[PDB]
Formats: sequence, C-alpha cells, structure tokens
Amino acid sequence: MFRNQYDNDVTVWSPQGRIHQIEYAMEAVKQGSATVGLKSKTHAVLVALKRAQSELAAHQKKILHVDNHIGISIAGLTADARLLCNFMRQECLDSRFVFDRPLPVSRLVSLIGSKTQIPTQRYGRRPYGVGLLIAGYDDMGPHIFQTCPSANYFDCRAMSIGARSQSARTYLERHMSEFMECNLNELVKHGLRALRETLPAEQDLTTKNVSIGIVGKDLEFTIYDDDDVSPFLEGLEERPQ
Amino acid sequence: MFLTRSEYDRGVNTFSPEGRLFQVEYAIEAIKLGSTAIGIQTSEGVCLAVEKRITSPLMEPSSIEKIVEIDAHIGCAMSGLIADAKTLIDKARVETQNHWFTYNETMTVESVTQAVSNLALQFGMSRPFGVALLFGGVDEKGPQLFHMDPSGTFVQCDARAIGSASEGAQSSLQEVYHKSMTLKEAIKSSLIILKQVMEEKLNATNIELATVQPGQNFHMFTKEELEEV
Amino acid sequence: STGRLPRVVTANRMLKQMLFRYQGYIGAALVLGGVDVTGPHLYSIYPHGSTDKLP
Amino acid sequence: ERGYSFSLTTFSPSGKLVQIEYALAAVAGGAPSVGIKAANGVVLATEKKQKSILYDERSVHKVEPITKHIGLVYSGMGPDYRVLVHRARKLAQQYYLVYQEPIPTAQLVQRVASVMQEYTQSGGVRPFGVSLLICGWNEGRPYLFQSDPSGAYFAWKATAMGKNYVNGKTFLEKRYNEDLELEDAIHTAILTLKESFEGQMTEDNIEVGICNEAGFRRLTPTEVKDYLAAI
Amino acid sequence: SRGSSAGFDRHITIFSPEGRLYQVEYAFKAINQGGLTSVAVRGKDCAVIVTQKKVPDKLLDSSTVTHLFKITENIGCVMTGMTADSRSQVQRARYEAANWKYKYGYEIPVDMLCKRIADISQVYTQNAEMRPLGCCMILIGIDEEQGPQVYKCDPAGYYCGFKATAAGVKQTESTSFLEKKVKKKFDWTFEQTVETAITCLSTVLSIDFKPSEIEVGVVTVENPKFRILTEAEIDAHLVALAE
Amino acid sequence: ATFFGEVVKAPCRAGTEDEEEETPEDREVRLQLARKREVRLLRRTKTSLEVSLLEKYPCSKFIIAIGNNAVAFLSSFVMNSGVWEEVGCAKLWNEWCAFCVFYHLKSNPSVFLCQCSCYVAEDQQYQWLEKVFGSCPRKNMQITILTCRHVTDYKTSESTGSLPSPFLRALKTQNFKDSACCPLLEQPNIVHDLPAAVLSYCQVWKIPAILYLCYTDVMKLDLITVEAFKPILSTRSLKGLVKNIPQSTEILKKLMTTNEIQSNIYT
Amino acid sequence: MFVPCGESAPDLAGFTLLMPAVSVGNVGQLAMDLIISTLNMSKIGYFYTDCLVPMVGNNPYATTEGNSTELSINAEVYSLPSRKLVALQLRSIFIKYKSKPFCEKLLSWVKSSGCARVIVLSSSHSYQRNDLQLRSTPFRYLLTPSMQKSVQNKIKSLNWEEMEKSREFCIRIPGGGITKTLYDESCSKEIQMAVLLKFVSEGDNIPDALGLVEYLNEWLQILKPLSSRWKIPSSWRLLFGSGLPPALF
Amino acid sequence: RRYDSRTTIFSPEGRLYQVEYAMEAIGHAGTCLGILANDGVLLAAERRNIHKLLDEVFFSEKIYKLNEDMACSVAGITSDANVLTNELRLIAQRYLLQYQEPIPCEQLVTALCDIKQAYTQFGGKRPFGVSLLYIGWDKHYGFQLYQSDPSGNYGGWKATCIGNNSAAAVSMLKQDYKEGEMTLKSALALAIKVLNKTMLSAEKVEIATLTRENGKTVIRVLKQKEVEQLIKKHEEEEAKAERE
Amino acid sequence: SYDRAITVFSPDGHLFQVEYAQEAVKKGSTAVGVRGRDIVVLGVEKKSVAKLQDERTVRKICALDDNVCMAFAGLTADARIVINRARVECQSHRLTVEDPVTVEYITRYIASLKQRYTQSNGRRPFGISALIVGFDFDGTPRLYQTDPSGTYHAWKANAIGRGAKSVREFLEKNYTDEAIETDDLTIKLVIKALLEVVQSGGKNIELAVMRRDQSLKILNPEEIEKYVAEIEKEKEENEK
Repeated sequence: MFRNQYDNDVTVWSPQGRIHQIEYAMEAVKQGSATVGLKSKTHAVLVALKRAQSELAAHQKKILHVDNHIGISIAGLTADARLLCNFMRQECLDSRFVFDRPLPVSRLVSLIGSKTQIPTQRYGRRPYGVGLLIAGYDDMGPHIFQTCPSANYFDCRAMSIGARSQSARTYLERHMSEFMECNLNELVKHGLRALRETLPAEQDLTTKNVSIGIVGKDLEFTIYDDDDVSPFLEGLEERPQ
Repeated sequence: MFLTRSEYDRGVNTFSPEGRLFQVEYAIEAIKLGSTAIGIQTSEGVCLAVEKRITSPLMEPSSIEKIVEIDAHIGCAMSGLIADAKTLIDKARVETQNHWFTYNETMTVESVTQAVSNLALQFGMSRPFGVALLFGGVDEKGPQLFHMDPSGTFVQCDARAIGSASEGAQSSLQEVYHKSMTLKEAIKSSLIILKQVMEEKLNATNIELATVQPGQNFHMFTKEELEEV
Repeated sequence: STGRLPRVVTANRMLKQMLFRYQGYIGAALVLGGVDVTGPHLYSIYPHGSTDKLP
Repeated sequence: ERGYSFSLTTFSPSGKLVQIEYALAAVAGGAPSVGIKAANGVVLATEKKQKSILYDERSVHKVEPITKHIGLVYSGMGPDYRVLVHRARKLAQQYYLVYQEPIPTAQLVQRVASVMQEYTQSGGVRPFGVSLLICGWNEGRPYLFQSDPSGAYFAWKATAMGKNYVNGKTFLEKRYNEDLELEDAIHTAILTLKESFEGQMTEDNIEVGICNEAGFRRLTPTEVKDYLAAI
Repeated sequence: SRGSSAGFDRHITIFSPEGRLYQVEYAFKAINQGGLTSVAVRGKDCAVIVTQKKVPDKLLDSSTVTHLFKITENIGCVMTGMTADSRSQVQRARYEAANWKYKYGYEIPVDMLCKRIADISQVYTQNAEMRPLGCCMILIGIDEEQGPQVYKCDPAGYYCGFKATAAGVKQTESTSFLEKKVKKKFDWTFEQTVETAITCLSTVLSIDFKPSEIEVGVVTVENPKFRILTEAEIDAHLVALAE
Repeated sequence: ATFFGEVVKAPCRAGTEDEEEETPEDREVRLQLARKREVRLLRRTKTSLEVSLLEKYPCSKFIIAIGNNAVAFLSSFVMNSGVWEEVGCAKLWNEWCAFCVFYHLKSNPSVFLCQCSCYVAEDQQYQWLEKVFGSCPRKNMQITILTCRHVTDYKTSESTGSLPSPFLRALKTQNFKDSACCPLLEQPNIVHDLPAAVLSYCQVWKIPAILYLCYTDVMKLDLITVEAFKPILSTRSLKGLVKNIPQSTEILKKLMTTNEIQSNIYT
Repeated sequence: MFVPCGESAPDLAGFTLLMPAVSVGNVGQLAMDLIISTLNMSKIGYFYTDCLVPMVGNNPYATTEGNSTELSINAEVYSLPSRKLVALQLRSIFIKYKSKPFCEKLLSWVKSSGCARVIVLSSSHSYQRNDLQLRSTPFRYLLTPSMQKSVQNKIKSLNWEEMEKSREFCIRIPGGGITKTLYDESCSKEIQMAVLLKFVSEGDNIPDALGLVEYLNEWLQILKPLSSRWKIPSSWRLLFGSGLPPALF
Repeated sequence: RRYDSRTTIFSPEGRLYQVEYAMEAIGHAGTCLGILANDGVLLAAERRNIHKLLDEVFFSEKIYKLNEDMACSVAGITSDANVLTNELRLIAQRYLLQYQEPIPCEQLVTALCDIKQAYTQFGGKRPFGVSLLYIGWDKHYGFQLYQSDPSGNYGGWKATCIGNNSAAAVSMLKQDYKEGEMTLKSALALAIKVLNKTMLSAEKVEIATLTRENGKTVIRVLKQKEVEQLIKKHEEEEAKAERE
Repeated sequence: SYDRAITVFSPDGHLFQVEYAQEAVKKGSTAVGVRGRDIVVLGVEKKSVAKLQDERTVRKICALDDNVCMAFAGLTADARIVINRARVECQSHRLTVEDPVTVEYITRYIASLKQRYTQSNGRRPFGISALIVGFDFDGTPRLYQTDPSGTYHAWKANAIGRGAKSVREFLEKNYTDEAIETDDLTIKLVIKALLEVVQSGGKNIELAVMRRDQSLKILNPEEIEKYVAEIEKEKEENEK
C-alpha cells in the first residue's frame, strides 16, 4: 500500500533500499518462450521453442547469428534484442577489422554488461527487458553465458530461461554429470529432453516449433530449422509416462 | 487491508508489476480503427488488397491513396493513422535512391524493411506510431512478404490480414491458403475474403489492388481491370 | 573588483596573451613600464606575443 | 487557491502573477534605504546589517560605484546585488568602448532593468529579490532612479524602501522641499533614517554616499560622525 | 528533467508569502549535522584556526581524520558540516586558485578567493537543477600590505571579513565570549591568540582538553606559510594554559 | 514534467482529486455519457426483461464463471452433457470492452450458469447486481464463483517468483457449511471487483456462497491454468454435472489448438 | 441501510460515534484500525450502500484459530456497549458522484438511531501551509454551533488550535474527502459534530496515525492518560509488498 | 481546474484558459483612446503615475515613437512593453535597410503579433500581458489605426479603447462618432468628453497627434496650456448646454 | 483522464488533445467550397459586423499564389502563421524552379507542417482547418481540405466550421452535373448552400470567385444582392 510513491522511476530509492522498476523489468523475460543452453568438452548447443501460432502469419527468429563463433537466443522484448544484436555485431566487426583476431566471449559479455548498466541510473530511460543465452568457442574452449535486465551476467554449465523453465532447470541439474563426456548427438538429445519438459504432458516436439544452433572447435555457428531438425528429432524416444 | 489506486499506463518508459508496457499496447489497439487489408505470398507474385472507405459521395474517390509504391520492385499497404506513414515512406525512398546512386542495383526487400524499421524505433517523436504496414516485392531470393506493427519491429510472413476485422479474415485465409497456388487464384481468394468482410458493395471504386510479380514492374490495377473481376 | 591599483605583470600577461591569440596579424609593438608595490618594471612586447624584461 | 502560487509562468484567473508579489515582499523585509535628490546633488543612505564589534569595517560595502559619476544601493538580498553590480560595471565599460563617452544614467538603468525582466518569464529560475536606487550626474543635472524585481523603473525626487518605508515616505513628503542644498539633503536623509533605527545611531552602522559635479564618492566614517554631531 | 515539487518549502526557486527561501534555510541546518565546532581568531601579526577532533571508533586510523586543509602555500582552511561536500569545495577552491594564477600572473588573495566561491554558491540557489552544499568555509592568510585576514562564506552565497568568528553547533556562545574578549583587549601576541582560541573552545564546551582532541593551524608574518601544529606543541600550549 | 523546471503534484492513493473540485450543456453531456454506459438484460427478440433474472424463475443452484480460463473450463467439463437453453444476455460498454450469457438445464430448470468473459467496470457492478439478483434475495440458494488473477498479485514473505504456480485459494460466507477443497486465502490479501460484489451481497443477505481463486503465471488461455481447476470437480456443488472426463479433455485440447494471434512484441 | 449481523438491530441511544474519512494518506482509517484493535470491539452489523468499490477479505483482527476465518466487507460497524461507544470503518474508496448520497444516507441513519455526537478523523495536504502554519502544531479541530458548552470549555482548557477559515466565510479542507460535506450537512441538520485532522504527506503514515490517536485520547480519555500501549493489528504486515528477488544484491 | 495550468492544453470544448487569463490582466491598466479623422489621428492616455514626489525626466510615458511615421501606446505590464517596443523599432529599421523604403503600417503589426503568438504556441514560457494601439501614415492607405491583444490578434478600427472601463467608452464612441465628417478639433473634443465620462485636470492626461505637412509627417505631444484650454472649453459648453 | 498530454494514448486507442483541437475548429464561422467545370467558388459566413471597424483587415479569404487561394475556420492567429509560411514557400519554390506551384504540392506542405506539431509534449497543435482551391498547369480545377491532425483529402464540394453538417447534407442533395454547367449557376449554388445557416442573406456573406487564367475576384455587395434577388425571384416563381 505504501509502494505507490517509489515504483514509477528508476532513479528513486525505496525506504527499504530497493528499486522496483528493475524488478519489474526482470518480469518481462518470463513473457517469452523457453530456451535451453548446454555445453560439452568440445561443443556448445542452443535449442529454442517457438510459439504455437501458425507459421502462416509469423516467421520468428529466436536464434540469431552474431559472428563466426558466437550465437545467441532471445527471451523478452524484440526491439531490445535487435539493438543488442546490432551492438554485438558492430563490436565484433570492428575488432576483426582492426586486429585479425576473434573477440573473446568474456570481453564481449563485459562490454554488454557495461552498456546495459547505464539506463538503470539515468532519468528519462528504462532498463532493457530482454534476457540472452550466449554460446561461443575461443582459445579457452566452449562457453555458455546468461544475461539479465539488471545488467548482471553469469558463467554457466547449463541454463534455461523463459516461461515455465523451472522444469527444464530441474532436469538439467539432475542430469548435469554426464554432459562433459557426451558427443554432439547425445548433447543435442539431452537438450531436447530438457526443453520438452516445459510442455503439457501430452504434446511432443515436432519439426515445426524447434530451432537448434551449434558451434564447435571446427564447426562454425549454424542454425538448423524446419526439415534440417528431423535427423536430430528422429532418435528421441517417447515420454516416460 | 485497504483498497487503493495505482497507475502504470501513462508513460512509455514505465513497466507494469507484471512486466508490460501499456502505451505500446494501446498504440497497437489503435490499429483496429482502420480498414482491412490482405496480403498473400505466392511463388509467382505478391497480391496486395486494401479496403477504401468513403464517408460521403461528394468525396473524390481518387485521393485515398493507401497503396503507395516505392522503387526497387517494392509494394506497400497501410491501416491506421494515415498521416503517420509519410516519414517512413520518405526514409524508405531516400535509402533506396541512395543505394541506386551508390551501387547501381536494387536494394533487397529485407534491407529496405530493416532500414525503415530503424526509424520507427526512435521513440524510446515521443510516442509510437499508430499505423501498420505490409511490404511486397520479388528479388533473387524470390517473392517476399513482411509485416510491421506499432511496436517498431518487422516479421516475415506469407499470408497476413490487418485492419478492424482481421481475426475472421485470418481464420478464412488460413483455410483457403495452400502451399501452391496460381497468382490469379490468390487474387480471387483475396477478392472473396474482402467481399465477405466488407459491409457494402464491391464496385470498382471501393477497393485498390497492385499485384507485383517478377515479369514486369509495378502494376496497380486500373478501373477497367478491377471492373473485369 | 579588487579595490587596489593593478600590477605591471597583469598588464603584460593580458597584452601578451591577446597578441598571441591573433597570430601576429594585429601588428603592434609596445614598450610597457610602470610602478607597483614590488617596484618599477619595464617590458618589451612584440607583435607575435613575445616579451622581454630588461632595464 | 494555491494552485497558481508556486509557478512563475502561470497567470491567476484574475490575471495576476503571485511569485513577483512574493519577491517584492522579500524586498520589503530588508534594511531601510533612503534617497534624496536636491539641487546640485544626490544623496544615498542605508543601514548596516553587521552591527557587532567582531565584524571588520572595510571588507564588504552596501554603497558601490559603477562609474566615476554613478553609484548604487539596495534593499533585499546581497548575493543578487553583487552579480547585478558586476554586470552593470561591464555594461558601462562596453558603452564607453563603443561610443567614447561615459554612459548616461537612464541608459544604464534601462539595460539593467532589461536584464532583470528576464528571469520572470521562464521556467526553472526565480526572480531577483532585490531593489536598487541609482544616482548620477549628467549634463549638469542630477538623477535618481529605482528598479523593481520585475524590471520596471521609475524616476523619483525622494523615496524610501525597506522596512517601515511607508512612514518614511510620509516623513519625506512632509519635509522635502524643491530649493534644497546638498548639506540639507544629507541632514534630511539622516533624520529620515533615524525614524526607525531602534537603537543608538553611530557612524559605524550607517553608510552614506553622495554625487555631484565632481563625481560619486562614499563618505568616510569621520565625516559621518561630524554630520551626526551636528544634529 | 524530473519536475519541481509543489509547496512553499519543497523547491529551491519558490518564494514564500513572506519572501523566504526555506531550502536555503534548511541547508544552513546541515552544518550542525557533524556535531563539531571550530573557532578562528585574528591577532596583531598572526591568525589561528582551532577545531575539535572526534574519533569514536577504535578500529579507525586517526591519521586520516582531519578538517584542516591547505589551499595554496599561503592560505589555510577549516571546514564544518558534511564531509564529502567539504572535500568537494576544497578541490573547487584549489582549481579556482590555479585559474587565477594562470590568468593574472600572481597568487590569488584571500578575499578574492572567498568572493569567487560565494559567487559560485549563489548560482545554485537560483537554478532548479542543482542544490547547495551543506558546509561553511573559513580562510586565513597574510596580506602583503594589510596583514592577517579572516574570512567566511556560507551556503547562501554571503561572505564577510572578521576579527574573530566561530561555526558549528555552539557558534552563539563562542561569538558572545569572543565579543566580550575583543571589547576588553586588543593587540595580542602570537601566544595570546592561541590561548584565546583554546580558552573559547574549552569554555563553550565544558571539557579539559588533551593534545589528541584538538587540531591547530597557524599563519604568521615572519613565516607566511600555512602550518599545522604537532602534538608536542599542542601539549606545550596546554600546559601553558594549565599553569 | 513537460518542460524544464515544471511544478508537478504527487498522485493520491485515495483518489481525493476530483470529488472535492465540484450549466445545462454540461449536465446534458453528463446524462448522455451516463446513458452510453448502462447494463441491459436482453433476450437475444430485442426486448429487455421486465424484472430481474432470478425473480422470473425459481432458482436452486447458481454457478458463475468470470474470465476466459474459467469459461473454457466450464464449457469443457460441465456443459459437454445435457441440454442448456439461453435465457438472456447482458450488454454494456467500457474502454476495455466479450459476452455474458445465462443458461439453465432442461432436465432440471433450477440450475443456472453464467459466463462473463467481458470486463465490468466499477460503476456497472452494482447495476449488474440489481439487473441480475434484484431487491428480493432468496436464502434457499447456493452460489459458486470462479475467477483468475496474476501471481504477482499474491503477497508473501518470500519472493513471489519461487511459488509453484498455479495454485488455488477460497473464500466462504458464514452460512456455508461445507469445507473448501483448497486453503482459505491468507490475511493481507483481498479481492475486489465483481466477485467481491457477489460475495458481499451474499454475506449481507445471508446466502451461502463460496469463491474460488486461481493465481497463474500466464493469463492467456492456457491448458495448465484450466486444468488447475480440476479438484473442484469432486465437490458436492458440481458432483452431479460431470459425466465423462476424457471427452472433456479432448474438447479442451481442440479448444486450445485454436487461439487468436498475438503481436510482434515478446519474441 | 444498517443491516444487522443477527436478526434484530442493537439499541443505540446516547452512544458516541467515531468514524474516519477516506482522505490523503489513509490516516483516519489507520487510526480507526488502531482504536478498534486496542479496545477489542465486536462486530454488530454492516452498512450496505452503493457508493464504495466492493472488496472482501478475511478477519483483519485475528488472534486465535477460530476467529481468523470470518469474512469482512468494505463497511462494518463495531460497538462497545459497556462504555457507549460505536465505530464505523471503511476499507475502500468512493465512486464518482457518490460521496454526497453516502453522506446523506449516513447522517439520516445517525439522526434516526439516536446517537449523541459524532467525531470525524481526517487529514489535509501538507504542501498548502503558509509561513504561520509552518511553525505551529499540525493538529487542528472544528466544532458545530450545536455542540454542548462543556465540550467547548474542555477544548479551551486543552489549549488546542482551531482550523483557519478561508476567504460569507467558508471552510476548505484540501485532501479531506467527505469531511466538508459531512460538516455542512451536520450544521444544516442540527447535529453535534467535531472534526480532528492533521497535515500529512503521502508515504509510510503509521507515525501519523499514532500521533492522531494520542491527540484524540487527550480529550476522549479512552484509556490511561500519558505521563507499547496501542495494539498493532495482525494485518499490518507486508505493507511494502512481497520479498526481494535473488541474484541482485 | 485540470485544464488551466499550461498554455499547451486544450479544454474539452476547445479553449485555451491561460491566454484568457493573460487577457484578464489588461482590465487593471490605464485607459487608452484612439480616434481617426480626415486630417489626422489621435491618441489620448490616462496617467497612473501620479504623486507629489515623482520626477519628470522623459519625453512621455505610455506613448512611444517607432519610426518617422508611426507611434504606439501600451497598456498592461511595463517590463514586457519595453521589450515589445524595442523589437518594433528593430523590425522597422531592418525593413528599411533591406528595401530602402519605409515599412507599411500593417506589416509591422503583423510581425509583432507573430512574436506574441509564438509565446502562446511554445511551452515553458509565459504570454505577454500587453495590449497596444498603433497610429501612422503610409502611401498605400493613408492614415490608419490598429489594435492588438496578448493572444496575437489585431484589426483595424476608426475609434477604439483599451484598458479600464473600455466598454462604456466604446459605447459612447459608437453613439457619438460620425463617419467621414470629423476633423482633428472634433476628435479632440470627443476624446476629452469620453475621457471625462470614463474616468479631470491637465496633469492626468497626455495627448499626441499625427499629421502631414508638405509631404512630411509631424508627431506632436500637446502642452499643459492646450490641454487646459480644451478642458475649460468642454466645461463651459457643458454648462451652457445644461443651462437650457 | 487520458487527455492531459498530447502524446498519450487512451486504453481504446485515441489521442484526445487532437480531438479537442478539432472541437476548437468546430466553433468557427462556416466556410463552403464548390468546384465546377471552369470555375471555383469560396464563401464564408460573417459572424458579426461592428460599425466602427475597418472590414478590410478581418477577411477570411486569402491568395497564396496566382493559381491558388484558401479559406479557413478556427483560430485566427494560427491561420495567419500558416498562411505566411505557405506564401513564403510558394515564393521560394517559384524562384528556385520557374514552374508554377501545384495545388497538391502546397496542400501536402501545409499538412506536413500541421502534422509536425502533434508529435511532442512541448508544443501544441494548430486549431484550424483549411479549404484550398485552384487551377493546375493544364487547367484542371482542384479542391482540398486539411485537418489539425495532418490528414487531407480531395472533394467536389465541402463545408467546415459551425453548422457544417446541414450544409453538407444540402450539398449532397443538390450537387448535380446540371447545377454546375455555368458560372452563375455555380455561384447561385454556393449562395443557396450558405443561406441554410446564415440569418440574413447578403448582409453578412463574403464570396470569392476564381476563373481559369484569371486573378482572384472578390464579389461586391451589389453583385451579392443581385444574386440573392435572382434566387428570391426564382423561389417565388417556383412557390406556386
């Protein structure tokens, strides 16, 4: 009842030492579809789920291409995702044009965090309402990162964000001890099994609502969609129940 | 344990407690005061059908230009606040002409789409636009169709219906549409959808069509061609 | 503003800076001298903005 | 009621601007000031605010010179007075540089009032809470002007401002005479100041400045003591 | 920007029906938030500043707690009020002194520095975006032609020169004490000035002082450089009072 | 603030901003606006009922669904069997407004259902009460209400993002002798709008009633949210109206397969 | 209309009625909560109208496991027949063009029941104070001409401040809600009435409620005079919302 | 209310309340009068700055010369009127410099009214609370007389009044003005009569006239002796009329 | 409660400040425009006439160029600003390129200028509506209308201002191809349309006429009264 005066702007502190607009912007991530990321000793994989809307009126691109060794997936507002993708592409292009060397993923994520911290302290702006999962390969190996509207980032072994992603997170933490020794096929199957845990217990994954993105030591970032996904979905078994 | 008022829908930079921006949603709801438009994507071409409403018989039925055509083999259609599309059209035309003057070929539909989408996102003008667009054209990739809403972002599609009565038009178009059809079949489908959506007659002075296909350039149907159907 | 008689070094500084700002296009050669609380002083200023303190 | 009292750029339904009235109220609660224009001269007097033995007697003054023939005094807030004085001095120097002659009193008053009129028609600022009395000698003829916080100026023969200025103006009306000398003008100004001192008047708590054909100057405390003894 | 707040005491640029600036008056009350008081006294050929030093925490390094600052080689300072605001004003004063030296070719005087700081403070009270600092400055120095100088400026933009002054929680009692002493006697030697300042502090605050609880700075005609005393010298002066 | 240094006034929780600041043209405009917003109980012949709905017929049971998930649940699990006749409709206009239809069973004409998928504003709730219930309350009746709220509306000591959603809560009147199938709503939480109006009417007039609340993390038509209502199917009020569950599941799946198109926002 | 909880309405004759107003900061409503909780009153009926937005909830003064499951509505009446005290509480806000009918109905019921006097707790905006009000106490009072002489003698003894008039003279209470209408109707219908308000600003307003209740106790002497004494209701928790999300601090 | 705090808000019936409130500030000012005749134009004003201890060091108050052919009078806020008069002089000089011909009378009024309208168009500023009367001569239309208001509107007149008690003066002018058959003497007598009714001594009025002589415009301000002569002639004719 | 700011949408998708500007327009004097085969006519009601006023300075019909003219309804200062901007634009365009300005081009310029002022919270829209007529380079008559929001259309006959709906209904009933055959019939149609709302004909009616390759002509009261007399005579004949 006493929060009405302190939750309209990002530049107002609450008497309890809180900023409610950042916490509200953190709720916009749960309005998107679920997505899962996981990694092994050699490869990093992203899988995404598309809305049940008919493909007739929409061609959604949840997984985007950033560089030859970096790819992302989105959950949240779309304009902010577009702006962040443009910024990342420009950074990678400038780095490559100046020095003939790939830009490290950790440096890229640090730049992203520094950029997104600014609109949380200045009047007349609002935080970015989008969360990202980032997969890449560099001299240190494969990496998975997570990004938050509060300008925080984490280094993960496996993560899931979106709507009803708690089931996927539970599955990932239950089966997380076997990911390092698996090959590409087993890794993708584990990702698909984690992703399908967020659906009601009568639907199943089809070749119309699933996207896959893979990067590796010798494999550039590639996106599999529509009919290219069937060789990955064919080996998956039926539901336990 | 008392009931109090609280508002979150007066500024474009305010988040709701459940992570919603209400001003953008209201701007999107403003589209449903416009006229219905139809777009269909076919391997042979793209057909744009738009609705023209006349308030009085004394109005000249020629100044209601809803299908504006940009160069580089590109169509357009509109619904909502017509006065708000002029800046977008000017930006698209300037970008295309600069591309001609610097490279001497045609800019792609996706590229002009992205370029015009950059300008619609600058409200974060201090308010979102109140208009929706539909783009058509063919390139080396073939025919393409795109849609934009006042949120400021585009999305590729192949059969979309926008306007005041759009849900029923989309439901009918989903059934009628097939993966393969002829351009004339698509035109007939658009015409019948417009017929069963309109509340009035369909003489050659109520609609406006401009079917584009890789054979020749822009071709907006004349009065005689429209009256033929 | 100050309530006191000025100093010769202040006039020398202002003249030198202003002459230097215009890169010698003004073209004025000056001989400046005066007395303040620190004694008598004598300067020579050139059109490009160079000064000498001499007897 | 109070909706039109906070904003400077808002008219009242009866067509009044209230923040300007409140700035004038700020002026009316300051220390008294007196100005008398006699034949062959003008006199300005004021009451000091530093009435203690700890305060230094040569640091800050309320009567200031602008040019060799123009002086100034005020009632209200001192910090605004300082910046206004600096701007007035710069304007006088600019006029001399352009026209190769000393600025007339009326032109300087007009320029200062023009600077003061701004800050009453814009949002994000407040008006100056100070009034000025300006005296000068020009073409063998004395002058006396007053400028308001709103930017309006008047020409006077004798006036008072500050605390208890209505009774001071009544006293001046009773006492002022056309054919007056500068010494009698100084006597009358001191007598007018004495009407509301509420204490013992010495030469260390009043300030006097005069203007005549020889220019503007500020009287030394010994001269003020000699004048006070003659009462 | 954000937009002003309605009310007669909630925005800097709003007059009250009596013509008062309540935000400036409230900024004057932030000077007492620290809880300390300081005294400055001018002598025949010297000037001193004294302030009390409170170190409540055992785990705090006492060498990093001070309120005495050096602006130039010949100008000293004591600040009372909010600590960060005081440090920011010290930095600004140093910058202004550097600009004056560069522009005019000789070192800035005490009255000119005080006037410049007061001019900068006046602007904050007339614009809606910036706020006054809750602190007051006291400066001392030796003038080549005039001698010792004591100056003070406040959050309103007002400055003046004094023979003796005080600031902080107990300014009024110190002012009364100094007024009595000044009306009684003049022409103090260097020793008598420090005696008077320490006596004023120790009488206004009913405390017997230790060398670690006060902080003394001095400037004199023979040595015009600003100096900060040590504990041995402070204790020598304290036993001189005690005897 | 529309420009630099503009004076603004803070908002008020209590709404004491228009009542205190108080012409034939103005009153004509006011009456026209009041005529624009008015609830009409029709018989879609285009004739309004002369009396209240529950005074024209004797009623023994009354089930109300508010929202879209509740209407879907009742249409799938309750109305799939039997014969129901529409006996009226409600017409209204708001800025956010969609139907309000009343049925009753052919075999047992004393059981009524209502399905309000529209939004009723604060100045139309009481009018809804008179046009539906009337000035003569009957105490030999039982009323059930279903509705949904977003999970961020729930107040807890811990973070609201850790609760297992959806979950169900209940509120009862004094005369209700049965026990709810879900825990009662915790103290600091309150309910307003139309269900609160119905429950308050029943409490004041001594009519047994119960209100069911679902707190969901998705407010769109979703299958998980709809099946969150399933434990209510074993209560005494809805015992005799449910026949075949798998058919209801199939109907619900078919209904979910068709859903209106959203916008390009929230990728 | 007053609808009783049971079958027959209680007999109120000579009772003192306490009631809040829906004003800025909910100060009167919070003070009513404090009084009802501390004196441990009992519900006797409802005040069913068409003027307030409807709301519902469980018992706001629960102490045991039995009375914690009692339904509550937006307007309820509590009574203390031993000391002839009756209190009304409002838990919601008003719909447009509905305040005057509510005041008329309430005053009609007050006149018909047979109560002695009425005391109203309110509040007013704190940004509309002048210089003289800025340096005085924030508590003001009003009285009708019909009030008994003993009340004026006691109030004069208590050394209180009366609310200033505004420029035939009228009274204006900005941010007071229905207080002005209630006062005017009570004056025109010859009912004894007192108004007790405070200048407040919106935020956390619990100290304001404590100050107002002590101010009222100075005159009423409801409990022991001042020389942990008011019971905080169990509903006064989570007044700022839910908990803090993780991975932020 | 909720629609009268800014100049950039329309009320639901299409009104700008701040502009009307600004125009409300002109009814408190002194009375200004203007009359057009066959051989001249007239301007009569009321002196509010009346006091024993006031000085007279200026050409006149509330009457200003804009160029060789035009003059104006003001009513409202003095500090705003000063800005407006300075801007008028600048505009006239700029036109003369560019075209080598004197500015027409209507173009000056239009150019100032554009400035007055901008301050109601743009937000964060305050409209001018000033109303003006203009007289002049030019080769396109001869003698002319205009009026202006805080909103930025203007129009041409044959006789008009602004300031305190304007409606009664307008009614009297409507009753007593003869179109096409009046001279400067008749205009002076009518102005004296109207001012005497609406408000008489020679120290409370100021009169200025405009005329053409040998292809040159002459602008004059009447003297105390002439004003006293007019006042006493009006008094004697009134006494003679009422004696019958 | 969504009408306090210019750039704020209502829950059902409305901008209320622009509608309030339209309300301000709806209170001006009525203006009527009719285009014919070889002539275009404009007519404006005169609300009131003061005897001590010079009527030359309060006209509501202006000439933007040699082949275009305009009438308005609404606030007057805003109309003057817009007229001056359009005139300067026409002069600059004619100086830069010797081709005559197109009526559609100037209409688009005016509409763009009007639409610019509905985009920010720091400025307010223009509360005027305009009717624009003229002849193109090939001699084709045109008629356009502009709105405070920035939209425009093309008409054959339209009315704006106070009491415009009745005039528009009358024009819809009476606008035929045999009623615009001649200039006199077109002018009579305009006068008859204006006479539906004007209390006394001729006394307070202003009318302008524009022919092909000719300057704008303002009809005098003698001609206006002659036309009114002809209308009265034909009405008396048709009375029977």
